[PDB]
Amino acid sequence: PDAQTVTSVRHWTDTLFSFRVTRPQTLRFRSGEFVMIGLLDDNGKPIMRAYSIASPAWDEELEFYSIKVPDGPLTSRLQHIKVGEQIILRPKPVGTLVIDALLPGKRLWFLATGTGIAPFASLMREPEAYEKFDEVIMMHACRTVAELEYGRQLVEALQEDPLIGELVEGKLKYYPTTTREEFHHMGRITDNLASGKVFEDLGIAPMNPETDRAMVCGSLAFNVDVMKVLESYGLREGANSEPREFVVEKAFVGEGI
Ligand SMILES: Cc1cc2nc3c(=O)[nH]c(=O)nc-3n(C[C@H](O)[C@H](O)[C@H](O)COP(=O)(O)OP(=O)(O)OC[C@H]3O[C@@H](n4cnc5c(N)ncnc54)[C@H](O)[C@@H]3O)c2cc1C
Ligand SMILES: Nc1ncnc2c1ncn2[C@@H]1O[C@H](COP(=O)(O)O)[C@@H](O)[C@H]1OP(=O)(O)O
Ligand SMILES: CCCCCCCS[C@@H]1O[C@H](CO)[C@@H](O)[C@H](O)[C@H]1O
Repeated sequence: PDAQTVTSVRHWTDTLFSFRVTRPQTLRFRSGEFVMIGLLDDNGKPIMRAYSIASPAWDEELEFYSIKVPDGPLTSRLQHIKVGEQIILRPKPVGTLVIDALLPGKRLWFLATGTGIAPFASLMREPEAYEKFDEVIMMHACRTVAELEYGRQLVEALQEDPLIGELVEGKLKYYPTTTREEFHHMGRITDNLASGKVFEDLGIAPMNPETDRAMVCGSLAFNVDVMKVLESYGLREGANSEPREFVVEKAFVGEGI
C-alpha cells in the first residue's frame, strides 16, 4: 500500500470536497476505474474505502471527489486532510465503468448523481471518449446548485481551453439538473429520460440501442431505476467479456446521506 501526498484541496459545500495527490509512477489505469484509498485510525489501523479516480488516465496527478459523512469512519477524518499530508492508496484499479466494456457507437451518455460524477470527471477528460464516440452527454443530478459546482467548473474549463475548448464544445453536452433548489433545468435523470424532456432540451433524437451507449453512477436504487429506463429504450447491460450498450457502478453503499 502506497502513501501519496496531497498537493491541493478544495471545499465545495459542507458535504463535498475534492483533492489531488501525487501518483505512483507505476500506477496504470483506464479512466473511469476506482481504487481503495484511506487513512489510519488512532491505533494506526488503516481505514480504506473505494474511490473513483476523478482524474483522466493521462493526468500525472490523481484527483478525487469526496463526500463528507461526519460519523463516517473515513470522511470524518479525510475532510480534515491538508496539503502536505498523505493518504493510503492501493494502486490496483478496478470497476465496471470502462469504455472497453461498451460496443462502439455514436452517442455516449454519462448518468450520475451526487459524487457519482467522479468517474465521469475522469472520462470527460479522457481522449478515447471523443474518438470512439461522436457525442458525450453528461447528465448530473443533485439536490442543490452548489453540489453541481465541481462538475460545472470542470466542464467549463474544458470548453474554455484555448486549444480544445472548441473541439470539445459541440461534442460534449453538459446537462446538469437539481431536484430541490430552483434552477433552469430540474428533474431526476430517470424522469427526464422517460418523459423525453432531455432529448427535447438538447435537440437530439430519442435513445436507441443502435447509436446510444451509457454509463450509470449513483446509489443502488438510482442504478436500478436507471437500468429499467435504459432497457425500455432498447439498450442492454454489458461487461468487459461481452460488451453491450450500458454499464453501471454503485456511487456508494447504502441509501446515502
Ligand atoms: C465502487 C465505489 C466507488 C466509490 N467512489 C467514491 C468516490 O469517488 N467519492 C466518494 O466520496 N465516495 C465514493 N464511494 C463511497 C466510498 O467508498 C466511501 O463510502 C466514502 O469514502 C465514505 O466513507 P466513510 O467511512 O466517511 O462513511 P461510510 O461509513 O462509508 O458511509 C456512511 C454513509 O454515508 C453515505 N455515503 C458514503 N459515501 C457517499 C457518497 N459518496 N455520496 C453520498 N453518500 C455517501 C452512505 O449512506 C453510507 O452508508 C465509492 C463506493 C464504491 C462502492
Ligand atoms: N432511485 C432514484 N432514481 C432517480 N433519482 C434518484 C433516485 N434516488 C435519488 N435520486 C436523485 O439523485 C440525487 C441525489 O440524491 P441523494 O442526495 O439523496 O443521494 C437527487 O437529485 C435525488 O432526487 P430527489 O431529490 O428527487 O430524490
Ligand atoms: C510512516 C507512516 C506513513 C503514513 C501514510 C498514510 C497517511 S495516514 C494519515 O496521516 C495524516 C498526516 O500525514 C494524519 O493527520 C492522519 O490522522 C493519518 O491517518
